[PDB]
Amino acid sequence: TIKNFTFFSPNSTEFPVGSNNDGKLYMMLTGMDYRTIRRKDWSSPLNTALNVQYTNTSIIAGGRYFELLNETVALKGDSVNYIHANIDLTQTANPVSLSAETANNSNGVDINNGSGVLKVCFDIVTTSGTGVTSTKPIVQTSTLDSISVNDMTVSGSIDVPVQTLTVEAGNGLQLQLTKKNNDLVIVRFFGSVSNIQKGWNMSGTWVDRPFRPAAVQSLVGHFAGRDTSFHIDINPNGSITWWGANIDKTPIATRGNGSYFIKSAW
Amino acid sequence: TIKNFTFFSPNSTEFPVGSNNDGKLYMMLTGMDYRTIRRKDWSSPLNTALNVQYTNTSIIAGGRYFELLNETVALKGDSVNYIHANIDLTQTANPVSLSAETANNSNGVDINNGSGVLKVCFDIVTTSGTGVTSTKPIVQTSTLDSISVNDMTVSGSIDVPVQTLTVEAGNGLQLQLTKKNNDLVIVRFFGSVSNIQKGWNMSGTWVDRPFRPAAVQSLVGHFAGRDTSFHIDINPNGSITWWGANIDKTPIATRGNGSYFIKSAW
Amino acid sequence: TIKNFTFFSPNSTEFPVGSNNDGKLYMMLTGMDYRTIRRKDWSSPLNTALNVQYTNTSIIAGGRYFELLNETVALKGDSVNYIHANIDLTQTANPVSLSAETANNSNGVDINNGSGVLKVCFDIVTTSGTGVTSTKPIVQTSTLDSISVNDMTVSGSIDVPVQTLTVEAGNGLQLQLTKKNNDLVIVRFFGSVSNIQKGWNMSGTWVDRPFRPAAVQSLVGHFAGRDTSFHIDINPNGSITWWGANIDKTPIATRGNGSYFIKSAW
Amino acid sequence: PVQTLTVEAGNGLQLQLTKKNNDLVIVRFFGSVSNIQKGWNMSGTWVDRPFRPAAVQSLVGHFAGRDTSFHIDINPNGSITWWGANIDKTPIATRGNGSYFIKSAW
Amino acid sequence: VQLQESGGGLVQAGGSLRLSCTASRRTGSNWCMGWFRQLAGKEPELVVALNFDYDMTYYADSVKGRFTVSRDSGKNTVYLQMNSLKPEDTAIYYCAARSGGFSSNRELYDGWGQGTQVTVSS
Amino acid sequence: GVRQYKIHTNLDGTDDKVWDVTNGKVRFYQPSNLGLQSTNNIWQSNGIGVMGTRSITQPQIEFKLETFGESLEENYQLMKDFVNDILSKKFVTLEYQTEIFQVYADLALADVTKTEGYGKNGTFSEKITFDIITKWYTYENLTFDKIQNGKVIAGMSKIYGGTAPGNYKYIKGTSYTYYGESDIDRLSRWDIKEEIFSFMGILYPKLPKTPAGVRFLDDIGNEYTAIVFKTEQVQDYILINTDVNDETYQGWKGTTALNLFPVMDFERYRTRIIEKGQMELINLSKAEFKIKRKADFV
Amino acid sequence: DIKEEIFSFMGILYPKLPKTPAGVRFLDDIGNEYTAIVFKTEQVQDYILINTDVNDETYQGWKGTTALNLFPVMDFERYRTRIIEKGQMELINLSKAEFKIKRKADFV
Amino acid sequence: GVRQYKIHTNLDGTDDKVWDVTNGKVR
Repeated sequence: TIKNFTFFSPNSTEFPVGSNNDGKLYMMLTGMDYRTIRRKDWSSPLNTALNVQYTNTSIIAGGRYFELLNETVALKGDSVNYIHANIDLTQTANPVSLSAETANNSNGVDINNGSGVLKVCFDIVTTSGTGVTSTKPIVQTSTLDSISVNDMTVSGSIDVPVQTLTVEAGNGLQLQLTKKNNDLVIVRFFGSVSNIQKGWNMSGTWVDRPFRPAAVQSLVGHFAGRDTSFHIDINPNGSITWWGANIDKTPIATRGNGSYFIKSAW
Repeated sequence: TIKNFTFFSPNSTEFPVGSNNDGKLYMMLTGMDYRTIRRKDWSSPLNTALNVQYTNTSIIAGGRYFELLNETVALKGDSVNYIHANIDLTQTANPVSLSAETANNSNGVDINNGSGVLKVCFDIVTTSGTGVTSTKPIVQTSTLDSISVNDMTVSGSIDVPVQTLTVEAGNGLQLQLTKKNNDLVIVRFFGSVSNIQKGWNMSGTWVDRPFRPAAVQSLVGHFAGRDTSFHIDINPNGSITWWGANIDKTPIATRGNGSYFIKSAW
Repeated sequence: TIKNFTFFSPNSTEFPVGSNNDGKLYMMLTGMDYRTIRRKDWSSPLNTALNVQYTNTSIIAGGRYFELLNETVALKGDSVNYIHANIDLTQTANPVSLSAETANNSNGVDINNGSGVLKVCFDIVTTSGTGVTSTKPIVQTSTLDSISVNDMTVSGSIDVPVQTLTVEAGNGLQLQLTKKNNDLVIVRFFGSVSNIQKGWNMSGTWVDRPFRPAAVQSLVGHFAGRDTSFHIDINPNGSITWWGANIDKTPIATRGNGSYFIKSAW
Repeated sequence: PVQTLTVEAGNGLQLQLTKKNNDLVIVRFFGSVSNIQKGWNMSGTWVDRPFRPAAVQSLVGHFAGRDTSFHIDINPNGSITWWGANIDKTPIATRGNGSYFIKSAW
Repeated sequence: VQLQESGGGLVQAGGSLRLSCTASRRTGSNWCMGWFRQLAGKEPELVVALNFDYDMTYYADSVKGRFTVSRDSGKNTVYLQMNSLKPEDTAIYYCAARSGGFSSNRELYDGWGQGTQVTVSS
Repeated sequence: GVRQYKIHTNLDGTDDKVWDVTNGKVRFYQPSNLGLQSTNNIWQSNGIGVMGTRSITQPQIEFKLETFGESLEENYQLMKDFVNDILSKKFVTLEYQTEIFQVYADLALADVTKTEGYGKNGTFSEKITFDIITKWYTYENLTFDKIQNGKVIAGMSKIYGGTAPGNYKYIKGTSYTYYGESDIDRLSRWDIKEEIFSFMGILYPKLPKTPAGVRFLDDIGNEYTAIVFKTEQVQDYILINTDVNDETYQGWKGTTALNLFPVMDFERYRTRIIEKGQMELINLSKAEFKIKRKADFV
Repeated sequence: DIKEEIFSFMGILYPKLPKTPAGVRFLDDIGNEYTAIVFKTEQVQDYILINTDVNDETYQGWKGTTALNLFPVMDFERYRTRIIEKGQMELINLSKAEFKIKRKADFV
Repeated sequence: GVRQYKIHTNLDGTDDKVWDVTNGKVR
């Protein structure tokens, strides 16, 4: 069966739009699940003793839009109050109610497909014995798939994938590689090098394919407690070439951070 | 009081949905404020002398949807024309009009909660004495809170938070740290070092908590005008350990860029 | 002419809202074109022999919302089946139908502005000779302009712009600069330096404006096969100053990676 | 009836409170105080509601083996304010009995 | 527990300026009224505070002998007379009030203000 | 963090006595087996297994019973009180709590040992075995309400009617309302996806003479059983408890209780084994259920 | 070409001619028929699904997205056994058949 | 080289959940 909504009803009866159908539509347009909200304080809520008056706040919960117009919720003293919007569709006259609770009791109940009361926390109000000391809103989550954007401004942080690899390069040299967004790599040198000549390939493990650069990368390192330095080349094939001076039998501690890009242009 | 909208009216009269309520709903779904628009040219506007004809353009302003169908706007010659959509809800029969103005006069008026005329600029049309020379649209801003995405392509740029710190590390060493996204740090060395030994902690200020790495970071530096180098370790506790050779009474200028990640794999 | 939709009708006749107008509105709110969908499996589709049963799936195609409730699609055996939603507005009683096709035949037909059948692929179902072997959904694309966000988590990757520049700095030194997001630059040293003194500007090409930093950047380099190092300063004006020791007539190979930020805080 | 409470007030100070008839409280000081300044709120646990007085109570204490003393204020809100001299890194043993009434005239 | 933040603006280095703050009510005993400082995007820190019940002041070592905190009758109003100003002193000065004495912790303060910006010119 | 066991003499009852068999003076250690056995009545036809009906068997739980009295007197008292508290009830309830669950088991004492082989202060170290009645359950509270959709009204309801491609309008105070919901009937139904030991229900009848109760439909939408009553007068509410060991069918009108057994449809009440599918109301405006959920393994 | 032991098989049969029985037959090493799964439906089926697995035994015809139990319409006399011997399987009035055979090894 | 065991909840079904009983958290 296919149930159509955003279509012409030839005889004005074919496709009526039910509130749960619009609920699902709206959830899909904004990219929200049953565990988040859309919320906007058009005017500031007002705190009076152990109460919060929502003067003009709009909320979308489970794709259902409602407005809090001079709606006061009573609070517990000396407590962290979790303010919830509770939707009970069977309460035909008043489906929505607000509650102040001791914990975040958001239940993710699918009210558009099934039975039950949807509870979703949208505000955290901390009190003293006499009134409100602080308020923190619950985050509004947008769950998206693939985004094409021109410009973006981030006020908090971007979390990208991170991969790590330790390479026993040979001759006592160790590399600890950290790759972020599958592109930027920071190499940290460890260990102590001995028995190597300039231009010689190091005697150990080659860099794993996921960390290999598209072009040769020369990474500068330093000898601990000395005024001397070295460099190594991480070749596109994964091999590592020594480009410091010749090192004898006595190991010298190797340290330092070097960065490279795995990906080139295009 | 709670005013419900996306709910079924058992007697077809309980929850009427006003155009202002749908306006606020739409603004919340798309993440727009009163200072931006949603705009789509379904067909290209046509420029004829000092005029722009919107052939088929849809606009959402203050959550209100309207269509410009063969709608011509007269332009000022040898000027930068700011094309505005003006919404006056008191003009019942024709609430929307377009204007070409000498400046961006967008006013952010909340038409869904209060009185007033909303003015919002959506196009910038530059003219010669005879016709249109160029057109630039106003950006459509999506104001979101927390985003969970699979893949993203950026054609312009991502602006992330930046924090800076200058550390008078001791022994004449200065570090200028720039942290971006709260993760990537680039340290720029300055000053001139004297009276320090290998393995010794610098005698000055430790790195502030927000710049401290999760793991020890070895940063290579260079002595200006010399063939010699050094390295310092920024420890997770904020202390800085000297790992160059011992320096005597004569200061040596210290320079160079070193990078590190604050965050490890988590 | 201006056609107003999200507005009251004072005489109950003024602003009728059509299904195509709501379609365009919904497309604009979510940032979708005619070549993508919004799709949610509220319950899992069920595979039986060469058939897929959509148990409870909502789809938005061309801004039109519909539900697949126990809707079965017959499949071709030993084939990759491209499941399409087909919207034909002339079929007034049943405007939506599903098909299983040999290729992705999405046509991007603008059903809200003109005639035609919109075809959009939303699922890929692979079969053996006996039944379903695998299922892969089509990606839901959000096409946005400017995003302002608090926090973002990326599970895949972010693609940012990349620019490259090769600079023949003079005195035999070559810089290969790679800039990402128009901010982070990694400089790779090449060539061989000769006939230069400490503090002297290198005799060649200055760094192009798009790669110039806001503040002087000291980049450490290494002499191949030696224990010696140098540094150069990339000045905000694009000039490059040598800060290694004085070099005579014999060229010394210069290598290494150095990073810098083009942009400072604000 | 008798109720008892041990408060780790912070900075090494420990109060052992005994309440009788739900009114008279005798506070016994224990522990050793360090890293505190005059007028500063102590860094630990606030006094439980059943032991909080209606009005601020200043309780005099003594430093063991010294001729020096201190006082703390148990505030109606449950917080404890240090009113001795500034104390450095070296903790000095704090002792003494102080009494207060929870209830005023009502 | 509402707060008013009168006075504050622009002045030269080595000069003089003032700050005013009035609390709507007092939350209890050991009533402390003062100011938290926030320099160059760093963490906010208490710099000046007055214990009303004890008439005892607290000044951070960095501002000692330069700043003077005063009280106006029984109006529950606090004033900061800032003399011999420095460029480092350019920060956002928020008004803090609490019952229970002086504290480094933000949360422990019953009253938190908007924050008046201090700009010490060079 | 660590697991907790408690013995309830009457779970959810007003006279409940709780023995903390994890932190108390009487403790349980080392359950013999909290696992299970299963049979599919498989027989082999030259190695090829032929499956039959699937059945679970819950084994008995034997625990090490330890007393922590500070004297012989206290330990004797502890043993005597604990055992007789178990022995005084038809069954007892074991609470099994971890960071991931809080479940119950209705148990009947199978055996308890009493010996003389004392440790310090005459402490007991005995063996206690329980027979399983109802192993691993939780209570789930569900409400079913009979809600009807409104009518679709041209000019009021959200629908794209009129001349092609259809429309609705925003009209101050009459604008658009939602006629109802797709599958409004879902709110008056139990969508049965899990196994249940039994249920308790408060049923609210609507009409006088017509039978009133609930019906159960299988996955193919067929009625297999129903608990229904035909009373002479409308009862304010009917109480039903389907528990095999403690069933009840009682109607309430005012302060008068009535046994509904004589008035129950003995033909339609085919089974108490509730299958996956759905429960519908019969001439009820509302129903409130306390379902005893079943979990064979936890 | 049956050369090994099997547990059972599953298949999608595509009938050729209408008004004619369709299925598969099994022949022993000397080319004699010993078993067959053949059907005579009232209506043409798009394909027939068979599964000889004792625990998920299915004989169903598919017409569009509609499934019908074809067991009542099988030639019971020809279906002598489910035990597949070495020899060969031939199609009966089928254009194509797609099998998923459950191969057998008592020891590995 | 070494032998591998896995528990499949639905071999060859799109909803198959695989427990690696050789290298996983349950062995």
